This record gives sequence, structure tokens and C-alpha cells, in this order.
Amino acid sequence: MFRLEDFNFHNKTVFLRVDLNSPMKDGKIISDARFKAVLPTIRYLIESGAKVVIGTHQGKPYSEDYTTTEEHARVLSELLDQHVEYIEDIFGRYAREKIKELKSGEVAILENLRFSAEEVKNKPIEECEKTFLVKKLSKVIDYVVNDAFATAHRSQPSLVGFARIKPMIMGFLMEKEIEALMRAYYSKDSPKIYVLGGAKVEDSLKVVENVLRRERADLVLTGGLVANVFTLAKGFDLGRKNVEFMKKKGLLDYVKHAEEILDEFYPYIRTPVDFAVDYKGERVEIDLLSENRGLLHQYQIMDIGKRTAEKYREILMKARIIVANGPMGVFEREEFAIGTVEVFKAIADSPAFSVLGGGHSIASIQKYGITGITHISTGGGAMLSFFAGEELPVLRALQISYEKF
Amino acid sequence: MFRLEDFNFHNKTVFLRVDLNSPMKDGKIISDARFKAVLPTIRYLIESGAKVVIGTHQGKPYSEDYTTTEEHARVLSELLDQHVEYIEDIFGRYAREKIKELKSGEVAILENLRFSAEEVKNKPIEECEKTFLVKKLSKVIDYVVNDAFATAHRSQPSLVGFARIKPMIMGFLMEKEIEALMRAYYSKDSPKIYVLGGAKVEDSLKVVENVLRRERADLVLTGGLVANVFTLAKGFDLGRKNVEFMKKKGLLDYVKHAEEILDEFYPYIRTPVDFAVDYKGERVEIDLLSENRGLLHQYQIMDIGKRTAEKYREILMKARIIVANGPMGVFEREEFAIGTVEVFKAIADSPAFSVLGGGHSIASIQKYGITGITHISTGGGAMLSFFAGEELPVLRALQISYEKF
Ligand SMILES: [Cl-]
Ligand SMILES: [Cl-]
Repeated sequence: MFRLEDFNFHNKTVFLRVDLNSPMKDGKIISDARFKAVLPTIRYLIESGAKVVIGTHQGKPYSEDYTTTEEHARVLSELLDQHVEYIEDIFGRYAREKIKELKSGEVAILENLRFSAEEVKNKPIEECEKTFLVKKLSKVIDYVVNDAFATAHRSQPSLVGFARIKPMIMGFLMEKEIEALMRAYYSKDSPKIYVLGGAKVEDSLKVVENVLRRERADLVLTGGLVANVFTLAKGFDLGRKNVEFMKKKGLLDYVKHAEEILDEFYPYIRTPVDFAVDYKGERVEIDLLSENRGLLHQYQIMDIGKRTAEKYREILMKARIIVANGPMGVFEREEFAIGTVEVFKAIADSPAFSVLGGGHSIASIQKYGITGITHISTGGGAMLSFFAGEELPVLRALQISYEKF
Repeated sequence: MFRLEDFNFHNKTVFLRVDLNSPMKDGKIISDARFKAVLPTIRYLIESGAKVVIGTHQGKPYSEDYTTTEEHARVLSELLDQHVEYIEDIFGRYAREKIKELKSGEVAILENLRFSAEEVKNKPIEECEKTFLVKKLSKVIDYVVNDAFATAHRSQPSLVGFARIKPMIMGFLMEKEIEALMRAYYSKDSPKIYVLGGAKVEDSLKVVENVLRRERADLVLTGGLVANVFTLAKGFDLGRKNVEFMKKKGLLDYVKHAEEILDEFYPYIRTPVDFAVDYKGERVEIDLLSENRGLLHQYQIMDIGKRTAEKYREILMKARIIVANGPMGVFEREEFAIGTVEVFKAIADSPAFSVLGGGHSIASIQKYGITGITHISTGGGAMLSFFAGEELPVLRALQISYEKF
């Protein structure tokens, strides 16, 4: 796989595909983490004298966080202290001309790539390379630098389509994401502890089964909805309020799979011994075995309890390898972030080689200044696909582009 | 619903949404029938001194007939004799500026609307009006003239999204289409004869069931795959190559539905009494009352027979209302077009109020010059939807727009 050092970018037009798809509120970006994660690659191309054309998606059609890339352009302008021109087009006449007018060291960003109908579809490289998006942009670019690890599990045209048409190179972020995850995945050491939270139940279950069956994990700790589903699968009654919540998310269509995984690896999976509910706005912790458990029928679980975090810490502090994804509870709400903060701090204090991902789901981490984690991935869905043992389309394309040029 | 005369388009900017989605061969237009169908509307707008911005889709993403609208610009230029400019954008910066620069009486065409990720989705008007396509285009246009009858059954942003934002008006084609079809459908006169051919079995069966159950048709004649399905459902076998061909496109999944319809309206459904088959490229007509009927277990049917045509026209001549859709056989093949050519002429001669539709499926009719048919619709799926008694999103949007402005 090509690396940034293998090419001379002076006066070369570079299509830099990154993932600046950021969490938003009222259409405003609420976390610039993904922007900071790509500054090194961007700075390298600028200093290298390349003409940088940035491309990113934001949300998906009809979604609340589906916006133009105008704000991304300003955010980028500020972090780089260099004007980043917002080109309101993707691959049409205007975009091509604006791209041609770029001088060495200058940077611009195209419109939300997902404004394009071809871009939103996941298709084989053979189909992506024939898209109008790829064919028309290919006429004005020399190389493609892909730093979009967070979208590495998608097979969309801007991501894999240029592979056989232009040399597609890994950015610095992509290279460090792959190196860290591969390192954790293939460790020969142990304990290898996995911590799965968040609401991506189906995908988290694919991870659980893969790492346990292939022995990449010695133990799996659970939080968030992942924990709720496994806890129900064990036989505990989480209450109507909570059962309906899971049901309303189709998450019950996975309780089945959860039970089957429990039947096969019961002793290698840990679930909360206590939870926190939203009792009239206040944080109230109940014990799964205590009587107050009745509270679960009317009040919703929002976080794991003090004793679970405590137990998880003990285990994590003795791990050699830690792979974590997603929050332990409703991380965005201060009163229900404790569980996540404690588990993440345990990961950070642990001497283990640690990797923590979650994408937008763990964006709130930027408020707790947690240090010590070896690698905080920009990936959420992408990370889950990787630890599930699924080939990432972007990585395959990178390999195909390398073997070709 | 508004009409072109309810407004003064002098120096007004009008977004003329038409359906110029044309049949193609290797990316080039092989039929301009849909272009001619909208000329009357374009001429009028020009004469009114309006700033005409044409919008059309072509194919769908990743399809073989998905192309830019640049050739459409040429074709349109010739037919109008007035050079139409191809604007390579939809609603972006370049698009808005090009539109602004239009003089009264000038015509331009935007890029294939389905290059837009928002445009390809069928969504409620409430969501369509909040799209970037509608929001951004609404700032540079005064009126929307919708002549896209062929796309009337779709609820995509360009078609229904402007409804509440700008007065949407029926062009001359949309109006002519709605009335002609509304006439036949509600006609209290008789005999009302329907002729259903083509390969859209599911959609055709919905029409049969609706018009017979709602007594809008006194008799139904069948051709193409629709005839096979019904004939086969009557218990008359059609060989192995054919039967397998049925399974090929899963047409045998509708035989059951065809049977239910037969068990309820058997006397009102006419199937062919003789077909024609292909043999290395040789038309061979067979009769159900005749002897030799074998190749069927290794070869495929491609048209009805002479006897069926005679009978069909015999009936068609006694009709007061005729609604036909699709070909009788493989219309694109010179040899296997006889059945179709014959039936269409019968419809033309009949003194009944006739309506023929099919869209791309009957494009070959441009090589036989058949006059007499009262109304040759540009619609195919749109026509079938209408006669199935389904509500057309574009008509409902045209009304909503009316009872607003
Ligand atoms: Cl996605
Ligand atoms: Cl369609």
C-alpha cells in the first residue's frame, strides 16, 4: 500500500478523501475531532506543494445532519490558519475549473460528496470506477490520498472508485489506524479484553462471536444497549420501559443471536450487575438483584452502575490488550456519563496496549481530558467491521491500487 | 390544477420538469418521441418570453442508460431550432448563476436530475420541500411547469417538492394526458376494451383486477408476457424453454394471481389462440388448434399469431373506449413485431376513443407510422399505475399546489 513518502506532490493535484462527517446539532458541527485527525496529512500535502482538493460526506440524504460542506470549509480554514475554499459542486464544470485554478500549497473542499446519487451507493470497484463522479474528477486530479478510515467499511465511488485509475495512497491517519487495530487484533499476549457498548447491537454481536470464536479476545465486557440486550438474553427482566425501548429499535431481533452467543461463550461475557435509571431527571442506581429493580419497569436505563464500572476497572487494569467501542450509557448527558468516564479512565490507566473507537457515539470524550489510551480511533462502524473480521473495502482498494501502479 | 394560461410568464424564470428519459443504445438516444411530446409546451413558454430551465432525469444511477443531459440538449436544440444550452449542474453555484443569466425566451437544460442523491428517493412532499435541490432552486425560479406525465407516479423532489413553494402548473402534455386518460377510465359508455401487453406482469395484473372489479372494462385482450401468464394460468401449457423463461424473470410468481382473476372474471379475459416462435432467427407461427407445437421445450415465444390479431381487431372495432398498453411481442425485432403492428392498427381504425401507452416498451412504433389512435401516451408505468386506480403523486401535488396559490 502506497504511503505519502512514495510520491512527489509538488504541483500535483491531489484528491484527498477524508471523513469529516461530524456529529451536529441544529446543523452546526459539535466536534472537530475528525478534522484534527487529518491535519498531519493535510499539512504534509500543503508543505509538499500539492494542490489539495478535499472531499468528504456529511450525513446521508434526508438526515438531520445532512448539510453542505461550507462550515467544514471554515472549520478547516481555522485549524490550518489557511483559507480553504468551499467549492459548491462535486464533479461538474464549476468544480473542475475551480480545481484547475488551484496553485501549489492551496487547499479547497468540494460539496458534500453524498449530494451525488452515485456516491451514496455501495458498489463493486468495477462499477464505482465507471461513475460520472470518478470519470470526471479523474480528468483533473493526479493522485488520490485516502485518510477516511471511519468510512473504510463502505464501498462508495469516492472511496474505492479511483483505485485502478489513479494511484490511491494512504494518508497518515489511515496508516496509524490500520497499524494500531492490526496490532491489537493479532496480539499473542493476554488478557485481551474487549469492551462493547453503544447501540450498534447487531454489529457488536458479530464482533463478540468473531473475537471469541477465533480467540482474539479472552473476555468481553458490555455496556450501553449491547449490555441491555445481553442482560435480557441471560434471563433478567429489564422492565417494560426498557424492553419496549429495545423493541422500538428492533434490537429484540438480535436477542436471539445474543442468547446463542451466551450459550456458547457464557463464561467469557460480562454484563452489568447494576444500572442507573433516569428517575425524574435524577440519576438513580438500582441493583439487578436488589429490590429497587422494580424501578426498571417505569424508568429507563441510562448508564451502568458504580459497581459494574468498578468491576470492569479491575479487569481492564490487568489486561495486556484492550479493544473498546462505544459508550457505557447516555454519554452526552452529564449525569449519565459517569459509567463511560470511569471505564475509559480505567482503559487509560491500564498498562495495556489500548484502542478505543466509537465515532460519533463517543464524541463527548472531548470534555473529560482522558489521557493514556494508546490509540483512539476515529472509527465507529468501521472499527466494528474490522474486529468482526470483515474485509474493509477501502483497504482492499488501497491494496489493488498499489499492486496496479 | 393550474393551466399555462392561468399565468403570465413574461420575463419569468420557469423550471420546466419534463420526462425526457429516453430509450438508449450504447449511451445514445434512439428515440426522440418524448422530446416532441413537450415541444408545444416549450414553444408557448418561449412565446411568453419566459426564462425556461428544463429539468429531466435519464435512467438511474449505475444503469446503462444513465448519462448526462448533454445529448438531450442537442436533440432539443434541433427540434426547437433554437440552441439549448447544457448547464452541467443542477442546483449548485454554477447552476444558479447560469439560470440567472437567462434572457426572456431562452431555453437551457440542467444536468440529469438523478445525479442528485435527493432526487432519486420517493419521499412525502413534506420531506421533498426541505431538500437542498428544492431549497436552492426555489431562490432562482418563479414558476414550475410539470409536463412529466411519464414520471407522474413518482414522488421525487423535482416532481412534487416545489408544490407548496411555487405554483406548479400543468404543461400542455400533462394536461392532455390527464384528460385523455381520465376520459377512458370514467367513461360510462361501452364496450370498453382493454389491451394489455408487455413484460410488466405484476403491474398489468393490478390493472386487470381493478378495471374488471370496478367494471371500467367490458373485456380484456392480452399479449406479450402478460398473455403467456394468463394463457398458462388457463391451464394451457407453453413448453419448457418458455416456462423456464417465465421463472427466469419470476413471472411464474404471478400465475397464482392470474388464476384468482380468472376464477372471478374468466369470461372477460381473452388470451391468444395462436403464437409465433423464434428459431435461430426465424419467425414460426403456431396455432393452439393446430398440430405441431414442440420447439417450445427448447425455444422461446416472441409474438402473438395472425388469428389472434384478426379476432382482437374484430373486437376492437366494436369498442367505444379502448385502453392499450405495451407490445404484443418482441417489438424491437422486425420479424416479431407483426402482432404488435397489427393490433395497434386495429385500435387506430376503431371509431372508439382510444388510448395507447407503454413508454419505452413501444418505442419501435416510430417505424410504422400509425394514425387514428386518439391519444398516444408518453407514459408506461405511469399509465399502468393510473388504470390500476392508484393515486399519482404528481397529480396530487398539482392539486395541493393549486389549493395553495
Ligand atoms: Cl454510512
Ligand atoms: Cl423510475
